[PDB]
Amino acid sequence: DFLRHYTVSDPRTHPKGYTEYKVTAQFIPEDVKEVVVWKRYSDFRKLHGDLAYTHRNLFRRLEEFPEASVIEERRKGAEDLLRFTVHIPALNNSPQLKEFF
Amino acid sequence: DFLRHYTVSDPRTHPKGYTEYKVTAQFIPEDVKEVVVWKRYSDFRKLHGDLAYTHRNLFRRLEEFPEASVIEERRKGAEDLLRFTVHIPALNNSPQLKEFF
Repeated sequence: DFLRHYTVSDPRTHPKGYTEYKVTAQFIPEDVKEVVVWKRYSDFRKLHGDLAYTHRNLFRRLEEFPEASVIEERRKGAEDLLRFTVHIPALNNSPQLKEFF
Repeated sequence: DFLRHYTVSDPRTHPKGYTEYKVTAQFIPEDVKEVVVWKRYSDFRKLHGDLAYTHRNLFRRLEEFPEASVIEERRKGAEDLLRFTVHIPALNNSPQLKEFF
């Protein structure tokens, strides 16, 4: 099953216009099997939306007794988004995260 | 580890005054190892309080992207309280529940 790590880096400009981000999903001992894809911020928005709806899902019972440096911030944002899904079973085993890769 | 079931029954009046309830914790195949104790409604109130504080404990992060028949009702109430703790790891593995028996 390994352990999951994530790194979003290396922003490249596509000939069509939009910038692309390199997404690295590391499966780690100290030897790692890596899975690399390329995504744009729109896909990150979609994933964020799906996860955010998946997230904040709790409580169903009671108790009772009786200078285009914005791509850097986008990079770090997507990175935080991916890293936030590590220690939550609902997000880590989410089908949207698996279809994402 | 077995599977947990609970039955609160057989209300008896203690010579000192207070009524006592028979609490059966069943550890179940179809053959069950039983653990029986006797409790009063005060202990049930204490347990209920500890569990209720233990319960309703969620959310610590963000997301981001940019005719004294009242003893019957008391019996059923305590029974519901015990049965409610089965399918929750935080309540099932609670030390208050283990000290209770």
